[PDB]
Amino acid sequence: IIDGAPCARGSHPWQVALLSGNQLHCGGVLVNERWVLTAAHCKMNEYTVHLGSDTLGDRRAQRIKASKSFRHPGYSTQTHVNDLMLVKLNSQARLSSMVKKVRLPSRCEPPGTTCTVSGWGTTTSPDVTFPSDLMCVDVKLISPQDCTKVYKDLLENSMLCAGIPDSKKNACNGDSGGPLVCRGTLQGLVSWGTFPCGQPNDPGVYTQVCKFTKWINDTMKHH
Repeated sequence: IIDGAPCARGSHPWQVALLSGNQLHCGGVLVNERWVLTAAHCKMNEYTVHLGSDTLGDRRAQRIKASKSFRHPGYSTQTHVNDLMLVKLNSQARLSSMVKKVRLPSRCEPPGTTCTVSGWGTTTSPDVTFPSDLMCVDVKLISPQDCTKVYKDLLENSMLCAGIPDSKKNACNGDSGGPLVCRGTLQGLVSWGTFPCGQPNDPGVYTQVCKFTKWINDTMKHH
């Protein structure tokens, strides 16, 4: 997260981290005891799942191994259309005051609503610096018609843009697949943005979770 703040203790119990080796690779959200909920470009092979949390990474806990994961059938790579993936956990996650399910949206939050994106990505750009503490920033939803003026072609109706005027002031490397989170309610997963991350009037994008809920719970089951 760029131009953010250390997120407030235990206010993100749905937030997870996907690790490889022991390096942070992606963020994610816990939909239930057996599933995350990340971006598709975070595939892997597998996955060590961290929750919860705030700091990577103490004790107490909990690490859980993944092994199985399913990418949305329409995911590109050239474009980042339908950039979401589900990750089946090897064992169940034990819900606590530090570990909870996200509330999936019913409704697509309109442009202009204040939101919160969070993660363990670099806090500077292009210059890498990885925080141990979960990081947090506030951000407004931006209408397709406004966002489109920046990113013409690249946008699809299932992508969502978020940012502030003026900036500067959104997600960055390693935050991919992380939550955003508007009055509720998970509206998106961080998908892509600019490099270097975050100046003034090019938004982040997001994966409108809002438009995949059908696929999401269909895709569980699986088993």
